[PDB]
Amino acid sequence: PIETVPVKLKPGMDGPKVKQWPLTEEKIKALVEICTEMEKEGKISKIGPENPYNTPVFAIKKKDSTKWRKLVDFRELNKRTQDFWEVQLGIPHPAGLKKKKSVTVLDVGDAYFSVPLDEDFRKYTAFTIPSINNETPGIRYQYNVLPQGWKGSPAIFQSSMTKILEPFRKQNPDIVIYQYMDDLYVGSDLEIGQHRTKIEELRQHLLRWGLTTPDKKHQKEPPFLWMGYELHPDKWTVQPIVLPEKDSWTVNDIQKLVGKLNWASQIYPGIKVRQLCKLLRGTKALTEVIPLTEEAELELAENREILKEPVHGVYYDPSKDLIAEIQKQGQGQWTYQIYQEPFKNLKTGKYARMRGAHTNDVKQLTEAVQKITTESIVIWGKTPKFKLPIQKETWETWWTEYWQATWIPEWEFVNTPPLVKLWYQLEKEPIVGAETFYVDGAANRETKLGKAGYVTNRGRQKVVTLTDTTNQKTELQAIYLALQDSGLEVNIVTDSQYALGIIQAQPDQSESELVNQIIEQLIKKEKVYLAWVPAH
Amino acid sequence: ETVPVKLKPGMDGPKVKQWPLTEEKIKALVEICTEMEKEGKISKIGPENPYNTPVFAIKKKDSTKWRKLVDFRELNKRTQDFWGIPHPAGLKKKKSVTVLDVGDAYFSVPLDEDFRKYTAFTIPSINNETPGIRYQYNVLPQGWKGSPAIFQSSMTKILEPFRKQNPDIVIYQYMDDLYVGSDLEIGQHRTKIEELRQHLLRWGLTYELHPDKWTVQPIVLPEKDSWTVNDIQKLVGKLNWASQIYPGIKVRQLCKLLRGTKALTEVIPLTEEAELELAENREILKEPVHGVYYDPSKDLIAEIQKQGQGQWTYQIYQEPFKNLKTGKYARMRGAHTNDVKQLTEAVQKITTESIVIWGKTPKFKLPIQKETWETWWTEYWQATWIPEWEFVNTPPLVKLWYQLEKEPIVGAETF
Ligand SMILES: CC1=C(C(=O)Nc2ccc(Cl)c(C(=O)OC(C)C)c2)SCCO1
Repeated sequence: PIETVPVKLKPGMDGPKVKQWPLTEEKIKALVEICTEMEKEGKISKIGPENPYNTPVFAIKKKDSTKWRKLVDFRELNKRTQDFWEVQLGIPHPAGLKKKKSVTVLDVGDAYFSVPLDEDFRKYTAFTIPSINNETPGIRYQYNVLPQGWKGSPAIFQSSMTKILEPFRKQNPDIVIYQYMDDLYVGSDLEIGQHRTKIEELRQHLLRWGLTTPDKKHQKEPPFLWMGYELHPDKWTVQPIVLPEKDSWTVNDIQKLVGKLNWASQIYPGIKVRQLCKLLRGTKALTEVIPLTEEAELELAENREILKEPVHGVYYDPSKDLIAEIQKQGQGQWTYQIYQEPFKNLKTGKYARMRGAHTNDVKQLTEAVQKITTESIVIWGKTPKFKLPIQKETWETWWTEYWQATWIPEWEFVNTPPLVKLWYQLEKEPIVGAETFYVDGAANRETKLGKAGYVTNRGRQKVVTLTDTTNQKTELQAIYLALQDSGLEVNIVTDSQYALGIIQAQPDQSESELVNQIIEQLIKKEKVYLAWVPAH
Repeated sequence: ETVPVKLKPGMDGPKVKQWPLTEEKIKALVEICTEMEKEGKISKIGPENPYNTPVFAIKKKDSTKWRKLVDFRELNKRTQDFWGIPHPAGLKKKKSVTVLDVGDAYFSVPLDEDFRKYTAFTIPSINNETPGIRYQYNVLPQGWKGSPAIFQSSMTKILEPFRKQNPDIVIYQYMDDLYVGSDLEIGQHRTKIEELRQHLLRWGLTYELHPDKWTVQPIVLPEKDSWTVNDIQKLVGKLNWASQIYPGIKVRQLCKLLRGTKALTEVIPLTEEAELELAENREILKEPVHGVYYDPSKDLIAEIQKQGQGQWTYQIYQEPFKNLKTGKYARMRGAHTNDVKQLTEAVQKITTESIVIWGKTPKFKLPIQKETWETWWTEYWQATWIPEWEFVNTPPLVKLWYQLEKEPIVGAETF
């Protein structure tokens, strides 16, 4: 006795009119059975000639009873049904959930078939039970409830539940109820009796709305499997992931493997797949067998060891601080872990080596910080205070002079090397004393032949011919050599627009090996003053 | 009654995702929403309504009271045209203007029933433990373009009485705002404004600008006792860029002084030929380029460059290099360690002026990353409206150039 939701077709399309797949007397007789039952449960209704629509029904036998079941292919109807608002695609994250005295899962199983269908739309869900090898008219029906597999069902079922629960929720604020699929997750801080009692009350409530609830056999018990996690109301634990030991590894095996590993990389500290990834180089087929190198076999062994460690975790307590600590795990990689109380982590994780075109550490730290911040706001609706491996002075000096706006929330320094710092700093003004290198590189973009060189105020000069180069490259190489052949302090002038970029950005990493080199040289100099001048 | 509003031919309603919000924020929005629902202004809605518009909470200055704000930017763009008021050019020539949020009156008017679905918005739950709290508007929504429009008749109506009582003052309505400009001195001004509010309060309603002070500022070239190889070098690059605006600018003579591979720090003696060339340039620069007029049928643009030390620069224009106005912005007391804040503050300040001058919002080119902006801009926003924006990479020269803008001798002496 629940209010139907108004459902419409697309844009003015038409209900599906796909023909009924031919089945056997056997498959038919089964569907005939199940459908008479459904007919009586009130879920479906026998119709007649007044309906041009149709969806193919199928007959499959599952494992649980090997008993003949049924399936209706709504694909077409779905592609013809109007759009609804996105169903919950953002699921809760264990680190964000709060600890409870108890938690119970109730199974509103075929509740899909409990909610009434918008009487109008019903004709579109019509299907047909075939006759023995296409004899006269097979049996015709239509759904009167939310069909398993139908597009609207999910969002609808969810809403329906939401109204029905509004009352109960309002009555007992101190009771939290999570909806997911056909599962209700109710937890509390009440005494188990009170709790179990309330569970019952809630159940009964459902019962009022025709919502049939569990049989002790199907009853799920804690902990709970929430994708990679085992959750006990007291705390969570990461499911023990297994790496199979074999003597034959296909590319698939290596990819899938690398995958699983990667996932663990977020939780378990120490994971590495470098040598594994290496095995993928030049692969010709998925079913291809690639023998593991010694190094491959090695890291695989080290990993098995780490993975046999029990990673246990803590839930969110709104009365305590949210803290986030980061580590620069090599260049371009960052590790973080959020805990309220030392060593008791809610969530941890690391962000991959973002191979970009050109940046620096501080920027990278920043981007990690933001990624984290965002996650936090979704998880706890609060940003964590930050503990960063960079001096506040480094921060101040970099940010206050960078061309692009950036910011790091309330943070604090924690000396946990390696610390991030500025690899160099181009001079503010030209250096008095130091030599000057008027550099220049020119290449024919079509013959890809070029030359690069310099002339200094001191007399030094040089040129280098290059084959299979580009003008950009030359200009840079000019600068490269300039740094190479210069002492600790260098004044270099150039008309390369890109160098102007380097003056403004002062990146300490780039997609270009060449640039990188220059950076290395830069970092090496005691002082460097870049000056740009218009070309020609 | 309700006037039949529609969507532009072939347009569908927005379906914009709700960005995650802060707890503080979600609490206030809920509070707010329940109230409005009770007041009948908004209703909870079903899943058969697939549209959506982002929402968020901002701070009503001087109060702890959080103000609800919706991002109608998409809806506005999808809403049919009503073929607003013509911009009173006189406004910009007023000694002091003040703004007022008159968006509150909209609730009073009902929204065409057939349009309400398109007003669909959502309240998110932390860790998405709860589904979103869906609602739709039953009345005139704030920040939507159609509102000030439908509300025009009534608006003008209630207004006249004051306008005639004080015809020396100009009133302009943009979205939920009202900007009042007069030539009265501060006190007599604000007293008269409050007199206006009282007037507005007997129905149900509720910044200190100074447009005439908005000086058009020039580019000042460096002057030195002696000039070095580098000094000149920088100078030449700047003017060479500068030539795209004033083609009369010339660096030939100077470029001859740059003949020779010498020490950057070495001093070069200026030839009279080069020296004249410089004065000729100073003369050109002394004034804004000719032939620049605002096109009402063209998108207004605003670019900004981070100058550092809390300083920034902007250029509103419609055609590259053809600037309608240029200016600078210094960070407001308190924003010392926050870039985003200073930025949002500026975007707002610029936008206000843009409205004040041409009666529309520019489209921003922001020297900031998308992710940085999106994650923290709302935290410091204060305007009822939200301008359009794009994120860019600042060309080093453009920055270098405008960094040359002239500043006061001492400043605006606030004795
Ligand atoms: C107990 C509780 C909530 C919670 O914050 N913690 C919490 C703690 C432990 C569990 Cl197992 C769950 C739970 O419902 O499992 C999810 C992961 C499927 C929730 S919100 C919904 C109601 O129940």
